[PDB]
Amino acid sequence: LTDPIADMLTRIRNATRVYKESTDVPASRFKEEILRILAREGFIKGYERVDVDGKPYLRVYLKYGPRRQGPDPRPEQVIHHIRRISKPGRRVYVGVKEIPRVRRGLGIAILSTSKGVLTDREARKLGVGGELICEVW
Amino acid sequence: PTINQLVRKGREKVRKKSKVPALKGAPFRRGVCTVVRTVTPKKPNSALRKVAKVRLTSGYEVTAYIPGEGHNLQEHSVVLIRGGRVKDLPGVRYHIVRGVYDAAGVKDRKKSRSKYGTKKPK
RNA sequence: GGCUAAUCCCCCAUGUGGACCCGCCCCUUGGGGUGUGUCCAAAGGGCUUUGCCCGCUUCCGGAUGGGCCCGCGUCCCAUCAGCUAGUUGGUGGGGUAAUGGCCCACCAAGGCGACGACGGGUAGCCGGUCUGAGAGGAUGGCCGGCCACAGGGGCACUGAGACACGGGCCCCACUCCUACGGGAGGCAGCAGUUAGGAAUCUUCCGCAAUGGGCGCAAGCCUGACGGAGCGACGCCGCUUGGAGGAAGAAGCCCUUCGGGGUGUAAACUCCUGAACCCGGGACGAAACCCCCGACGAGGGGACUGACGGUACCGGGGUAAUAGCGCCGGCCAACUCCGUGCCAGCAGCCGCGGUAAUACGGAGGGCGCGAGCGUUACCCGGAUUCACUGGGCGUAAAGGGCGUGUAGGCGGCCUGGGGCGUCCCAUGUGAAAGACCACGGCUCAACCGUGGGGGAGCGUGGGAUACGCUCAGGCUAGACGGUGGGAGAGGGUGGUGGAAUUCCCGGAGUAGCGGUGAAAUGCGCAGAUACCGGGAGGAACGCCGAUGGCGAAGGCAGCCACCUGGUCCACCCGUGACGCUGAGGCGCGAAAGCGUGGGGAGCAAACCGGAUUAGAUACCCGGGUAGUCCACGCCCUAAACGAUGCGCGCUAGGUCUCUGGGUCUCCUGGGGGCCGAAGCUAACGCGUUAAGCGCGCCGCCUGGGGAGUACGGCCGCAAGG
RNA sequence: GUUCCCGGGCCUUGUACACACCGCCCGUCACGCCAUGGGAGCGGGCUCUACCCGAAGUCGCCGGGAGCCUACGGGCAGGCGCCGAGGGUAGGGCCCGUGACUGGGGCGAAGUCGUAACAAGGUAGCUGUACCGGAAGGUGCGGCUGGAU
Ligand SMILES: [Mg+2]
Ligand SMILES: [Mg+2]
Ligand SMILES: [Mg+2]
Ligand SMILES: [Mg+2]
Ligand SMILES: [Mg+2]
Ligand SMILES: [Mg+2]
Ligand SMILES: [Mg+2]
Ligand SMILES: [Mg+2]
Ligand SMILES: [Mg+2]
Ligand SMILES: [Mg+2]
Ligand SMILES: [Mg+2]
Ligand SMILES: [Mg+2]
Ligand SMILES: [Mg+2]
Ligand SMILES: [Mg+2]
Ligand SMILES: [Mg+2]
Ligand SMILES: [Mg+2]
Ligand SMILES: [Mg+2]
Ligand SMILES: [Mg+2]
Ligand SMILES: [Mg+2]
Ligand SMILES: [Mg+2]
Ligand SMILES: [Mg+2]
Ligand SMILES: [Mg+2]
Ligand SMILES: [Mg+2]
Ligand SMILES: [Mg+2]
Ligand SMILES: [Mg+2]
Ligand SMILES: [Mg+2]
Ligand SMILES: [Mg+2]
Ligand SMILES: [Mg+2]
Ligand SMILES: [Mg+2]
Ligand SMILES: [Mg+2]
Ligand SMILES: [Mg+2]
Ligand SMILES: [Mg+2]
Ligand SMILES: [Mg+2]
Ligand SMILES: [Mg+2]
Ligand SMILES: [Mg+2]
Ligand SMILES: [Mg+2]
Ligand SMILES: [Mg+2]
Ligand SMILES: [Mg+2]
Ligand SMILES: [Mg+2]
Ligand SMILES: [Mg+2]
Ligand SMILES: [Mg+2]
Ligand SMILES: [Mg+2]
Ligand SMILES: [Mg+2]
Ligand SMILES: [Mg+2]
Ligand SMILES: [Mg+2]
Ligand SMILES: [Mg+2]
Ligand SMILES: [Mg+2]
Ligand SMILES: [Mg+2]
Ligand SMILES: [Mg+2]
Ligand SMILES: [Mg+2]
Ligand SMILES: [Mg+2]
Ligand SMILES: [Mg+2]
Ligand SMILES: [Mg+2]
Ligand SMILES: [Mg+2]
Ligand SMILES: [Mg+2]
Ligand SMILES: [Mg+2]
Ligand SMILES: [Mg+2]
Ligand SMILES: [Mg+2]
Ligand SMILES: [Mg+2]
Ligand SMILES: [Mg+2]
Ligand SMILES: [Mg+2]
Ligand SMILES: [Mg+2]
Ligand SMILES: [Mg+2]
Ligand SMILES: [Mg+2]
Ligand SMILES: [Mg+2]
Ligand SMILES: [Mg+2]
Ligand SMILES: [Mg+2]
Ligand SMILES: [Mg+2]
Ligand SMILES: [Mg+2]
Ligand SMILES: [Mg+2]
Ligand SMILES: [Mg+2]
Ligand SMILES: [Mg+2]
Ligand SMILES: [Mg+2]
Ligand SMILES: [Mg+2]
Ligand SMILES: [Mg+2]
Ligand SMILES: [Mg+2]
Ligand SMILES: [Mg+2]
Ligand SMILES: [Mg+2]
Ligand SMILES: [Mg+2]
Ligand SMILES: [Mg+2]
Ligand SMILES: [Mg+2]
Ligand SMILES: [Mg+2]
Ligand SMILES: [Mg+2]
Ligand SMILES: [Mg+2]
Ligand SMILES: [Mg+2]
Ligand SMILES: [Mg+2]
Ligand SMILES: [Mg+2]
Ligand SMILES: [Mg+2]
Ligand SMILES: [Mg+2]
Ligand SMILES: [Mg+2]
Ligand SMILES: [Mg+2]
Ligand SMILES: [Mg+2]
Ligand SMILES: [Mg+2]
Ligand SMILES: [Mg+2]
Ligand SMILES: [Mg+2]
Ligand SMILES: [Mg+2]
Ligand SMILES: [Mg+2]
Ligand SMILES: [Mg+2]
Ligand SMILES: [Mg+2]
Ligand SMILES: [Mg+2]
Ligand SMILES: [Mg+2]
Ligand SMILES: [Mg+2]
Ligand SMILES: [Mg+2]
Ligand SMILES: [Mg+2]
Ligand SMILES: [Mg+2]
Ligand SMILES: [Mg+2]
Ligand SMILES: [Mg+2]
Ligand SMILES: [Mg+2]
Ligand SMILES: [Mg+2]
Ligand SMILES: [Mg+2]
Ligand SMILES: [Mg+2]
Ligand SMILES: [Mg+2]
Ligand SMILES: [Mg+2]
Ligand SMILES: [Mg+2]
Ligand SMILES: [Mg+2]
Ligand SMILES: [Mg+2]
Ligand SMILES: [Mg+2]
Ligand SMILES: [Mg+2]
Ligand SMILES: [Mg+2]
Ligand SMILES: [Mg+2]
Ligand SMILES: [Mg+2]
Ligand SMILES: [Mg+2]
Ligand SMILES: [Mg+2]
Ligand SMILES: [Mg+2]
Ligand SMILES: [Mg+2]
Ligand SMILES: [Mg+2]
Ligand SMILES: [Mg+2]
Ligand SMILES: [Mg+2]
Ligand SMILES: [Mg+2]
Ligand SMILES: [Mg+2]
Ligand SMILES: [Mg+2]
Ligand SMILES: [Mg+2]
Ligand SMILES: [Mg+2]
Ligand SMILES: [Mg+2]
Ligand SMILES: [Mg+2]
Repeated sequence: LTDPIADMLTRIRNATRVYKESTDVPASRFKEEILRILAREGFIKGYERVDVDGKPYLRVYLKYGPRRQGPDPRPEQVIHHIRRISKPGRRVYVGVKEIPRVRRGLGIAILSTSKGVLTDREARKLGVGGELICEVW
Repeated sequence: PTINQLVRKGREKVRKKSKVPALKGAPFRRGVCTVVRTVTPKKPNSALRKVAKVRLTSGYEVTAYIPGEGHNLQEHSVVLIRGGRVKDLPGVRYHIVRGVYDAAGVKDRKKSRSKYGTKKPK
């Protein structure tokens, strides 16, 4: 397997499209830092380090909206959108000045910076740039 | 492609192909008629369209159109040409400019006279 | 041939200083310092005259302008794939301001290339300009910077500086003048002629200003420049008038003949006053110089305007040029007549064959306006090369399949470094232009003043998450051991029977065969049909399946040997050893080819009979390559799942093959069907994705021409 | 009795038909227009190599049977030599223009011949290859379904 992060974001995206309570991703200190932001910014309920058949995973507790009236009862998503930017194929970095505003503010962009994993907002407050890991809304 | 493929091969900016080769960069070209005659157009039309076989100063020898009702062109007539095919006359890709050189304007035209080399009548 | 001056050349002297060799110190590529030795200076002129001004000489620093060198960036063709003898380096010299193969001698065998050498094509590069939402694309005229060139080439001389546009030598091509013996020229300076072309200006006026050169200064030179001329080429400002004026003249268009329209449009009334006439008349120009002072600081003085009697200011005063494209849909604007697939229109779709809003005219209308249209080209629309921002089951598009080189890409934990990455401070990023504000020409175009930046690169400091590197661990990826399994997987060597054919013996008689029906054909020279014997070749019935195996092509009686892939259980071993894969290499159905065998059946070509208008076919009787074996070629396909490989994630039902279990059933691995979510232009796909994602590769860019031509490599040829 | 011939009704299946099978459509042969390849060759551009000759000029040697100047251990004249623009000889490479004639290609069309494909297109179609035929094509071998029933 060639990309942990891209696998991670994807493990979720499939889980939220059929409303599972949770789903597990292979554990990493970098995934904890991203789930951390994904916890705090409230796209997920939160997560916990569990163990599967002797092997370390991270169980991620998904979060959704309310049932809807109508032909399609399926509740609205909380993570409408999640996708890698920087990839092993094509590394993507931004200086502070060209840090993007995801979805006119209503979304976030996660970063890897020399000060840690930060959002579009945070990075602009601290004044630093970094590798643009992904975008979420 | 992949990103890598783009780095290795890049995209291909493909060139434009001139539809007026005989002009060779120019807006217009002077020439001389060798053969003046009429030729029947393709489906689904019928007529006797007026054409000149012209040897250009650019070296190309091409088939040009004679727009309008009547003309004075005959062999050895000097002429200026401009771009533009006559869709229905295959092989014709240029137009003779009326009101230039041995090409007189149209007799009695009153409407749209610049396009037909006609002076403003009294 | 002869004389003559100097700021013209030369010798001696002075040595602040400089240069050079040798030595020491400092430095650190030839930089700074010093000692012994040696070598090198010079010019006068002029006033108001024991004093100043222009100059001269040696040396150091400055400032300015350069030379040389390095990193990075700079178009198309790989149908240009290999290039190189001063070549690449060393040593010693030559040469220059200076490094250097820049040049020479010798010495070594090296230098460059798929991160595209060499070669061919094209272009001067940039600030910028144009377009574009941006990214990007296109471009480099004017203006500013750099380069290169001065009829075509070569070379040096003078010089601080040139290998010198209006300097020199030579060669070539070209033109000229001549007194016919001989000699001169170089507009890519400003105008101008000519030629080419669709096409691009006056043989103007001036040094007044700015600037440059010479000069103590006056001043002289300045086709640089400042202006003038010509060209709607471009942008901008401006005019052809304004108010009034009929239920509305004539003319013309249309009409149902009642009327509708051009149209407040015109006429006519009043008001204004482009043009032109008269008078005034610039700004741009105060310096240099002169004056007192001090030839300075400062204060005072006079001279100078090409543009120009122009702009502008004041007075008078005439209603004073409008044209061009379009009116079928796109797309704004419609009627009558004329024409009759004619004449003609055309950017695309399309118009015209007797009621054309599409052709020609007219009326009317729409759009702009000293302009309007046309041709050509650049960007846009074109997310139609897709970085932003596309695709490949059936639309164009997955390589026939493997294996592997470079390369791209890579699991979980910890530390070192800090390469990429982020931040901060600083230098550079010229001027014009762009933009924002203001201001000057009556505005504007134009122009002035100020303001705001950026990337990108140099330097210093910082950050350490991700990618990098180094180091130390782990077992989830990958491989291995142990023990088992299924299979037409592959190669060699054997061997079994069914059937067809031919031959032999028997027995037997008048037909057999074949089609839709027939004929050809075979048969009394004894066929067919039947029994026995024998010869030879090819293919394996039932099992057999919607099955199994292989990467693909493909692989089917049975037996033995040799050999590959692959699954399962145990969770024992290694510790990221992985994925992909441009080239390369191998494999690759049929047909086809080479040499030699073999040849029963079948059967391109070919013959004959039927059919038919014909029948170079379909049907029937014959029949040669070939089909089979060995070795060696060819390398193509509807080589298909029309679906590249790997990995992870996203409901289930059912059928089947094959391992293992705790044998209802659970778990793996393959083969089908239906279906969750989702995808799709639809058809359909759907844990065997065509779903959600990452990595790498191959491929597509309208149909035809064309898988053609040319080039190139391969093959015996076919041909790839 | 509904197999057959004509016409029609309903469901279904194939289609490249929609001017709707009195539909579409393929290739040769004849004619005309245009462009392209080949072709005994002809002409031009650029380029490479080997050698012969070689101006100016720099640089090097000499400067004496020998000239002028002395500043005479000198300088200039003058002589020789290397490289050298280019001229000449010979053979090669890439490109361009052109050529009797020839190969197919595009278009034109109101022509001749047949009817191969689209319906089971009247022999299912397509396919690589091979042999053959006026032409579409046929047949052999193997392959595909993108083949009605
Ligand atoms: Mg991106
Ligand atoms: Mg001419
Ligand atoms: Mg017509
Ligand atoms: Mg004439
Ligand atoms: Mg055009
Ligand atoms: Mg018109
Ligand atoms: Mg004297
Ligand atoms: Mg001396
Ligand atoms: Mg290339
Ligand atoms: Mg060299
Ligand atoms: Mg040498
Ligand atoms: Mg060239
Ligand atoms: Mg050029
Ligand atoms: Mg765009
Ligand atoms: Mg350019
Ligand atoms: Mg230009
Ligand atoms: Mg310029
Ligand atoms: Mg030159
Ligand atoms: Mg000239
Ligand atoms: Mg010359
Ligand atoms: Mg020259
Ligand atoms: Mg000088
Ligand atoms: Mg010099
Ligand atoms: Mg000169
Ligand atoms: Mg010169
Ligand atoms: Mg020069
Ligand atoms: Mg000159
Ligand atoms: Mg003369
Ligand atoms: Mg004489
Ligand atoms: Mg002479
Ligand atoms: Mg002259
Ligand atoms: Mg001319
Ligand atoms: Mg001129
Ligand atoms: Mg001018
Ligand atoms: Mg002056
Ligand atoms: Mg002076
Ligand atoms: Mg003069
Ligand atoms: Mg003058
Ligand atoms: Mg001027
Ligand atoms: Mg009325
Ligand atoms: Mg009225
Ligand atoms: Mg009237
Ligand atoms: Mg009326
Ligand atoms: Mg009026
Ligand atoms: Mg003045
Ligand atoms: Mg008046
Ligand atoms: Mg218009
Ligand atoms: Mg418009
Ligand atoms: Mg309209
Ligand atoms: Mg007529
Ligand atoms: Mg009519
Ligand atoms: Mg029209
Ligand atoms: Mg009309
Ligand atoms: Mg105007
Ligand atoms: Mg115009
Ligand atoms: Mg365009
Ligand atoms: Mg684009
Ligand atoms: Mg893309
Ligand atoms: Mg597309
Ligand atoms: Mg495939
Ligand atoms: Mg192949
Ligand atoms: Mg592989
Ligand atoms: Mg590797
Ligand atoms: Mg790596
Ligand atoms: Mg990593
Ligand atoms: Mg590390
Ligand atoms: Mg760093
Ligand atoms: Mg900066
Ligand atoms: Mg600037
Ligand atoms: Mg103002
Ligand atoms: Mg900007
Ligand atoms: Mg660290
Ligand atoms: Mg390690
Ligand atoms: Mg494992
Ligand atoms: Mg017998
Ligand atoms: Mg008898
Ligand atoms: Mg028998
Ligand atoms: Mg299999
Ligand atoms: Mg273990
Ligand atoms: Mg390969
Ligand atoms: Mg083969
Ligand atoms: Mg074979
Ligand atoms: Mg043969
Ligand atoms: Mg053979
Ligand atoms: Mg044989
Ligand atoms: Mg026959
Ligand atoms: Mg017959
Ligand atoms: Mg026959
Ligand atoms: Mg037969
Ligand atoms: Mg043979
Ligand atoms: Mg064969
Ligand atoms: Mg198949
Ligand atoms: Mg398959
Ligand atoms: Mg294919
Ligand atoms: Mg296809
Ligand atoms: Mg692949
Ligand atoms: Mg793909
Ligand atoms: Mg089982
Ligand atoms: Mg079992
Ligand atoms: Mg299964
Ligand atoms: Mg099967
Ligand atoms: Mg299905
Ligand atoms: Mg659904
Ligand atoms: Mg299933
Ligand atoms: Mg698709
Ligand atoms: Mg085309
Ligand atoms: Mg095409
Ligand atoms: Mg070929
Ligand atoms: Mg082929
Ligand atoms: Mg060839
Ligand atoms: Mg019927
Ligand atoms: Mg009924
Ligand atoms: Mg039916
Ligand atoms: Mg028919
Ligand atoms: Mg030719
Ligand atoms: Mg040729
Ligand atoms: Mg020749
Ligand atoms: Mg030649
Ligand atoms: Mg010789
Ligand atoms: Mg010589
Ligand atoms: Mg002497
Ligand atoms: Mg001499
Ligand atoms: Mg030579
Ligand atoms: Mg030569
Ligand atoms: Mg010569
Ligand atoms: Mg030819
Ligand atoms: Mg020809
Ligand atoms: Mg021909
Ligand atoms: Mg047929
Ligand atoms: Mg058929
Ligand atoms: Mg057929
Ligand atoms: Mg065939
Ligand atoms: Mg015949
Ligand atoms: Mg045949
Ligand atoms: Mg196959």
